[PDB]
Amino acid sequence: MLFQTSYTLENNGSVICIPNNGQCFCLAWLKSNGTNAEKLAANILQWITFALSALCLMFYGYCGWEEIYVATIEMIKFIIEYFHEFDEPAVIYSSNGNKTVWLRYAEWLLTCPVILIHLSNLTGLANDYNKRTMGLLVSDIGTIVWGTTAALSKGYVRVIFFLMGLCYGIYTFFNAAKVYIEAYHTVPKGRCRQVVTGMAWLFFVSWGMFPILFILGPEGFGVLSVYGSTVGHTIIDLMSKNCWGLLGHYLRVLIHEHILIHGDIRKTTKLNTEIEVETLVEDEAEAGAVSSED
Amino acid sequence: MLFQTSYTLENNGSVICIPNNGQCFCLAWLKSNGTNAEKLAANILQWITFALSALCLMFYGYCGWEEIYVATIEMIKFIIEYFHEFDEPAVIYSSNGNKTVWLRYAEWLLTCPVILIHLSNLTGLANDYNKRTMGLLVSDIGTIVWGTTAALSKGYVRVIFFLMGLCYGIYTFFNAAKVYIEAYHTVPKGRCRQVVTGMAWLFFVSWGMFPILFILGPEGFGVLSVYGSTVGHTIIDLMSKNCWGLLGHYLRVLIHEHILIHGDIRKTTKLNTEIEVETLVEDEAEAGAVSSED
Ligand SMILES: CCCCCCCC/C=C/CCCCCCCC(=O)OC[C@H](O)CO
Ligand SMILES: CCCCCCCC/C=C/CCCCCCCC(=O)OC[C@H](O)CO
Ligand SMILES: *C/C=C(C)/C=C/C=C(C)/C=C/C1=C(C)CCCC1(C)C
Ligand SMILES: *C/C=C(C)/C=C/C=C(C)/C=C/C1=C(C)CCCC1(C)C
Repeated sequence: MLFQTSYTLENNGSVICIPNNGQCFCLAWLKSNGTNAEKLAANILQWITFALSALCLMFYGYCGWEEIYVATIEMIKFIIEYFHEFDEPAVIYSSNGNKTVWLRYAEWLLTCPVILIHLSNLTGLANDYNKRTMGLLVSDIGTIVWGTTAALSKGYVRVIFFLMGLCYGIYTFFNAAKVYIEAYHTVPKGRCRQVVTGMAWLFFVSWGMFPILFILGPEGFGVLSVYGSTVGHTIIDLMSKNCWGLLGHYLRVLIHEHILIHGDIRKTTKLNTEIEVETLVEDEAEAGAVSSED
Repeated sequence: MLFQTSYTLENNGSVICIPNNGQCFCLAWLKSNGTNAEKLAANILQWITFALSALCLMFYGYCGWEEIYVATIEMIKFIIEYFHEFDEPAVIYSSNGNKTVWLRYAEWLLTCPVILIHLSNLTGLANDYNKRTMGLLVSDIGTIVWGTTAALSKGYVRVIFFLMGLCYGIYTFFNAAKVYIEAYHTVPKGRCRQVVTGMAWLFFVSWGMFPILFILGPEGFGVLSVYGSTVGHTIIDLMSKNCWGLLGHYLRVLIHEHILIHGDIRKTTKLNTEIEVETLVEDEAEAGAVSSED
């Protein structure tokens, strides 16, 4: 540690004395991060993630910028974890006694908006983004900022900022859901609709797990230890980023093959909220005005 | 303060003893935030900003969501400053001795992307955003994340993260410049082109001042004190947000009046990098294919 770890209790445990060496001191910081079993598990999941993220980068290496940016950051993340995981400021040890994993929240700020940009162009064919895309990004940034602030805070201050994060988060989840519904009815009828369905399940489950891990972790009720929280977070990271990004590359190849073999043939379908989506079709026998009541 | 402020030096200044009351302690945290003159100046500029931001909200209150979101956050910001400016986590007092103004960086994360979204639709007429818009947002988020990490860090770690912020920042500034060039040649020939020119000056000067205030502040070489840094930051905040947002509302009204009186009549002008922009014109005697060599 690069904070003070050696001290003496004096006067029946009522006074703590430390070397006057300029280092900060706090008992709360010295609480254990967890068991050796938790530590072993965390280093394994990290290695798996560093390696798999590096494989994904090379694999994608065989437009497309979103999968690479996230996979690059994940890799960079491990080297910092690997060398300085518990060094400030990968973990912030603050005057109120909290341990805040800035690396995680910073990583979310780097990667989550890019995932949402990817989500807004699942097929990869669009060159533009609507107004709703922008709201998705702004709501998600706020979620992380409130969540980070909550983690840095204590008591009632933590609770309030968490709840604003929850309000921002619901708005994010709701609009993400809207995007996936449009995407499902946009992509061709076969395999493309299977992949999109898989991504929705992956997305809502993995992203939905995050507020739960927060509540359980040191940032909340301290059920999970620091290592415990790391293991959980790396799991849902693999889901939310690596696996989801894999599917996204796969989905985009499938969309590309469809347009190469069949061309870009569109049919307008309307979904009655009442939304309209231009579905990709396979042959020119369809170019009509189809609908679908929900 | 809610950290330890009372201590005794023992053994010829080599041992510090504190009450064992659970509070964290560090000498670095107790350095003064600055002179009383600096404090007075900071409270004045904050009040000016709280009031003026509230005026802007009501004033805009007489599409348009970007001016309100930023002005709302600025207002909320002051109430937190007003009650808990130097309470954790508005300022983070970390184990490495740094004081990091999380409120500022968090505020930047909330407001700067929205300013850039505004910038990407200065006229307010567009319903879509290109790929380049998305890069603008992603580069800017990275800047803040690296800058925040640099502020939280020390020594060579601070320097590296600052430089990545600088690389991200240049990419942001460059693309912002691209947007303003397109915007200038898009808006009508008269007053609209004056306002856009004003915004470019405001934008690059106020945003450009931020890395400079960083280098001078406690986050860098400690030339400026904490209060000193606050005063500077509130000034360029008024420029980057309040004044710029004012012009943006004004610019959008002017664009709206043009389309109401004259309708939406466009002419394609091409700018030889070679870029094409559809300029708004006043009468149907222009609908041609004009160009302009740079
Ligand atoms: C994400 C979109 C779908 C929403 C589903 C969300 C997942 C579960 C959240 C649940 C209830 C909120 C719980 C609020 C309590 C949190 C307060 C806290 O963290 O505890 C602080 C306290 O000071 C320490 O003792
Ligand atoms: C923003 C786009 C246009 C670019 C214009 C930028 C404005 C000026 C930046 C300049 C040089 C960079 C200076 C790099 C030195 C910073 C390192 C530092 O902060 O000092 C840490 C040290 O450890 C404490 O003693
Ligand atoms: C790669 C990392 C990802 C996809 C992280 C996602 C994180 C979230 C969806 C976090 C959500 C939260 C809330 C819904 C409420 C406030 C607490 C948070 C930040 C954990
Ligand atoms: C309302 C707040 C605004 C507009 C803040 C803008 C901040 C910046 C443009 C900061 C830029 C930085 C760099 C260019 C390099 C790294 C250090 C920063 C974060 C100060």
